[PDB]
Amino acid sequence: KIRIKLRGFDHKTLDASAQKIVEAARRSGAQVSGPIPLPTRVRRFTVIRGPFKHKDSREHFELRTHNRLVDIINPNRKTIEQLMTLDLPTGVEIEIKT
Amino acid sequence: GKGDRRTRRGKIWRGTYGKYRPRK
Amino acid sequence: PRSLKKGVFVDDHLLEKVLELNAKGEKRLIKTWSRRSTIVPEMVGHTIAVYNGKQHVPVYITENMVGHKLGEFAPTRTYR
Amino acid sequence: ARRRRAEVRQLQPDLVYGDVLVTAFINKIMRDGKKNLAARIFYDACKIIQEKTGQEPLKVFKQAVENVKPRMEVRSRRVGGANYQVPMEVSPRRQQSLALRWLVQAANQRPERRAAVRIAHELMDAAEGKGGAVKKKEDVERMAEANRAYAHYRW
Amino acid sequence: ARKALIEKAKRTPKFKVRAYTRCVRCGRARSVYRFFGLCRICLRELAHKGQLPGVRKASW
Amino acid sequence: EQYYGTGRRKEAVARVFLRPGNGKVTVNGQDFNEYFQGLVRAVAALEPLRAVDALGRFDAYITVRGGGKSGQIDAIKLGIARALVQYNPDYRAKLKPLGFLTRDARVVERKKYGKHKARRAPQYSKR
Amino acid sequence: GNKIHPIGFRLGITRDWESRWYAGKKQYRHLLLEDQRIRGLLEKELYSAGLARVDIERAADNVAVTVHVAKPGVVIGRGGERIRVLREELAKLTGKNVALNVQEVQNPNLSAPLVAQRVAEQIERRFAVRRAIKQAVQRVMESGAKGAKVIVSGRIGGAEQARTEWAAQGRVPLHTLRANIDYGFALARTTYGVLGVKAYIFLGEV
Amino acid sequence: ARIAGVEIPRNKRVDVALTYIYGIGKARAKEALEKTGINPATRVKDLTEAEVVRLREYVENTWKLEGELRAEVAANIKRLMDIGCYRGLRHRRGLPVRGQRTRTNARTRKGPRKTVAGKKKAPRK
RNA sequence: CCGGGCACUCUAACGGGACUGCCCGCGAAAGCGGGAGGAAGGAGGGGACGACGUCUGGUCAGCAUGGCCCUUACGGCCUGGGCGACACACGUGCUACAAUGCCCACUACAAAGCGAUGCCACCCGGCAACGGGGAGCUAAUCGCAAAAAGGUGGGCCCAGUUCGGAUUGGGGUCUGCAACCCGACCCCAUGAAGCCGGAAUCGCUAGUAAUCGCGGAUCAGCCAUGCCGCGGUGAAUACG
Ligand SMILES: [K+]
Ligand SMILES: [K+]
Ligand SMILES: [K+]
Ligand SMILES: [Mg+2]
Ligand SMILES: [Mg+2]
Ligand SMILES: [Mg+2]
Ligand SMILES: [Mg+2]
Ligand SMILES: [Mg+2]
Ligand SMILES: [Mg+2]
Ligand SMILES: [Mg+2]
Ligand SMILES: [Mg+2]
Ligand SMILES: [Mg+2]
Ligand SMILES: [Mg+2]
Ligand SMILES: [Mg+2]
Ligand SMILES: [Mg+2]
Ligand SMILES: [Mg+2]
Ligand SMILES: [Mg+2]
Ligand SMILES: [Mg+2]
Ligand SMILES: [Mg+2]
Ligand SMILES: [Mg+2]
Ligand SMILES: [Mg+2]
Ligand SMILES: [Mg+2]
Ligand SMILES: [Mg+2]
Ligand SMILES: [Mg+2]
Ligand SMILES: [Mg+2]
Ligand SMILES: [Mg+2]
Ligand SMILES: [Mg+2]
Ligand SMILES: [Mg+2]
Ligand SMILES: [Mg+2]
Ligand SMILES: [Mg+2]
Ligand SMILES: [Zn+2]
Repeated sequence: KIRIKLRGFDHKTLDASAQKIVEAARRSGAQVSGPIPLPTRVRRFTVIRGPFKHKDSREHFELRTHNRLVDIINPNRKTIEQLMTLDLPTGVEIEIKT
Repeated sequence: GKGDRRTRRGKIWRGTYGKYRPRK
Repeated sequence: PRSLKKGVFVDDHLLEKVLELNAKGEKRLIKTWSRRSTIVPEMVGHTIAVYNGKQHVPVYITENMVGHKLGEFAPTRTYR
Repeated sequence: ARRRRAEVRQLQPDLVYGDVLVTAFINKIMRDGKKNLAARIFYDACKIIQEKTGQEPLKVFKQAVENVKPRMEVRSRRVGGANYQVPMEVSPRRQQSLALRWLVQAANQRPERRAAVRIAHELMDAAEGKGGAVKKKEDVERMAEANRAYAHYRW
Repeated sequence: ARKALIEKAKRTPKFKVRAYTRCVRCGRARSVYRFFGLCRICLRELAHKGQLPGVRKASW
Repeated sequence: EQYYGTGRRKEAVARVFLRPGNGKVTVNGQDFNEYFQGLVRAVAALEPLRAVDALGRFDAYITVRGGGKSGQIDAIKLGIARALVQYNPDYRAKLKPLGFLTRDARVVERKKYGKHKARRAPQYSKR
Repeated sequence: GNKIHPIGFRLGITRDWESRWYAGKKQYRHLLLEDQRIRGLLEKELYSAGLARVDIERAADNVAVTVHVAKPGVVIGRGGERIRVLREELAKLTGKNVALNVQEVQNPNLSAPLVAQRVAEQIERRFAVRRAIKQAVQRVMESGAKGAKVIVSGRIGGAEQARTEWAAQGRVPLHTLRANIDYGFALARTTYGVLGVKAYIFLGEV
Repeated sequence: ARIAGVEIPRNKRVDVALTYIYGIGKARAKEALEKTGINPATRVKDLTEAEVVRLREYVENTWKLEGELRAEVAANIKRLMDIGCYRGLRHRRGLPVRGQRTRTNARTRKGPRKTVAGKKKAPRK
């Protein structure tokens, strides 16, 4: 019962990086609950394009926070070896909950 | 109408609650 | 349809300056900038010079004009 | 339509008569997108043309329409500075368009409070030959032709 | 945006209802976002540069 | 046994299951006519059957979510004809001519800036 | 007054961010004011080095701060005498035990910001504008490249009436995403006001 | 029936007909009828001498209505007008008293428009 | 809800698919007009993208900047006032003038978003705004949240009306150091113009217009009927 959520801005890293944790267990743990998607929380920013006036232009910006699950049922004691300090991502965050 | 504080629509439109539009 | 709640606001600048004039009979005039303050009984029979934003307007406070606020008697703008 | 020649969109047949000419009239009766509300008015009126008449509504409908189709009208034009009302025929597509519109317009001009009644009552007076829908029509025609002196301006 | 007014940072308002965001990058005090501490202008600029992680050009 | 089809419209999905029987239809539990109370529309959703003269040979268990009751009515219209095809592929030949097999792509067009709502533009005064 | 930023227009594609790191609505702004302040000092300092880019990565109180330079020499300093000062001067501003690489730019003539700075300098040096531009494009267009372009703002040669000189070679298809055009702006302070140099270098394709 | 001060509502549901009384609105109408048990839906013509009387009683005693209100309201306006009170000044000058703009539309309080001359260029638009 | 299953729906990564490829007619080609097969057919819808340049266009009050100018002040602090004034005129809007409508009941179907010192279920006091107490959320897991138009039932019967809710008395709740000038929000009483708008003039060609409601940024609160998005229902017409 290892719940590890994966939240980031890059759906490629937070994705590859996410499939890093998946194999570092498929060699020492339950078939795992596989990598679960989980809706993305988009944040939009809308601003008048130029300074002073011209209120009818505006440009649209969004901050896409992607998410993941993974989740390794069966608290395998041999998995924490491959899943201890064998990471590589740079813009990813990880939450661990048992 | 959407402008009568004391109607169902009045409340909704003005996005409030009260006697004329209770919170469930 | 006015309001405020439970605690009737008044600035102690002149409060502890209006009652302080009572523990000595009375006085004459009081220069104030706080029109935010609610007129209460211990003022009845006084003369509070409120500020427009330009000058101080004498304001003989009376019985009825209690619940009101000092500013209500110091007209801000000037018109035709 | 500066480029091609615009294709007349095809409507969905009636759910109670499998008629397109009905859906058409129903759309004209329609207000702010509320079709359900519209539809009712129609059928409810069809039921009223049912009671007050042994004839089926669908038939009363068709006839009501048919009588209000104008076959001539006057469109304007600029010549020498003055304006002339040139009488010209009226294509099938337009005849229909003006009919259904005129009915509904004449209908809602009626005195009876209930909608479905007015549509029913106008529809009846229509097939009968009377009614303001037909008056509007006969008028467009009186207008046209009554300028035959300008007909030599074939559109 | 006179320096004397970029004192906002005070946090010594005497009455907290006097506090007011104010862009950290241009001193802007009129269209300052919370999530960035940047005004609508500054936000547009750095966003284009790519100095705001994740922040991409939204389209749909 | 039973046959499946999906069906989506104006952003609303429908789960369709067709089983031989009278002609009863369970939409989200409630009987069809219960769910689609007085909506002159509804009636259409079962059109795929009238097409191949079925109806009186099938029962239908339908689920539906997202959108509005009229969008769903069209979604139901798809599943019914999509399942009805899996059941018997020879049925496509009669459904296509009336295209019940097509997915209506018309969807709420996005709102643009500067415009009051996509296309509807603001009103300019004495230019 | 049109045309979007070539970088901002190509972030998700041919061009990555200059700051990679996730944060929450509570720290994002902070990890920005700072993350920005990092670029503030490094820019004023590592000027002569000719710093093209200043990537910055983060983690649990960690920092990358890879500084890209043409002449890494001035960076590091005598044996290591400087890359130490400016790391202790760095971590002083932000107590985060910050790393600090020093990458080297292979051919600074394909580094739009540099090319811009170059032209910018020459302008403060009372040089002839049109020349620098023509040269710049050449230097860049010669160091390989499938296209290049430079634009100096206005008030050319202190001329009362501002103008806009540019000239370019090869391709600079600003409309195609699948391109990769390093863009670089460089200001140019003077005795008669500012000038703005802009540089484009069409490198790759797909 | 004649409830409050010579008020003669009729041929209409009592609840709504009651409304024709000065100080009586949709709310109080609903009240009085209930706290007197009288189907609101009964036309006034169809009330009862009994019901009517009960109604007349409650209303005229449970509240300050008609002419008495008017005099009272006018009294208050008059009141806060005798003070150097700002609101009072607005009443005197005949302008809105609840902090509304007067640069444009403040008609309902000002009445009809008393148009005048002005400039032409500098698009007053 | 349990068990436990991923098949569906969905979530979100990655791919498949459309090419005038196939069929007939025209053509010299390019490419037309039709047909089949297909979810989709000839840029399938909608975005981001706006050339050399033109208005000596806009912005020195976002910022940057050359040159003038002030320096016990044209710099700085504060309390208070003013940006909210009102004989008038215009732009953009909101709410309407009603029966295809307005109320009150009861019931059904959305999407996007937002939520630490914040969404706030539930319970209790109060007509209510709101107040107490208090579960859950660190958020596909809890909350905002009722979608509304719709449907079923009942009332109103054509009246300035059960239309419309301006204005004005009252009595209150909140935020906030503080609501006189100058805040929303309840509740009672008021219940104004308005019967569809002259000359003129605006938008929109399809999930568009029209109509209904929902969210967010900014933000203590709010004067948002603004703005940027969201999804329900869903037309008319285009000869030319
Ligand atoms: K309406
Ligand atoms: K110019
Ligand atoms: K009025
Ligand atoms: Mg009303
Ligand atoms: Mg207080
Ligand atoms: Mg309807
Ligand atoms: Mg400054
Ligand atoms: Mg504030
Ligand atoms: Mg601010
Ligand atoms: Mg819409
Ligand atoms: Mg470009
Ligand atoms: Mg009354
Ligand atoms: Mg005012
Ligand atoms: Mg060919
Ligand atoms: Mg293009
Ligand atoms: Mg000029
Ligand atoms: Mg101009
Ligand atoms: Mg200019
Ligand atoms: Mg203003
Ligand atoms: Mg409107
Ligand atoms: Mg109507
Ligand atoms: Mg309660
Ligand atoms: Mg209670
Ligand atoms: Mg105030
Ligand atoms: Mg009327
Ligand atoms: Mg068009
Ligand atoms: Mg809103
Ligand atoms: Mg707000
Ligand atoms: Mg206001
Ligand atoms: Mg609002
Ligand atoms: Zn800023």
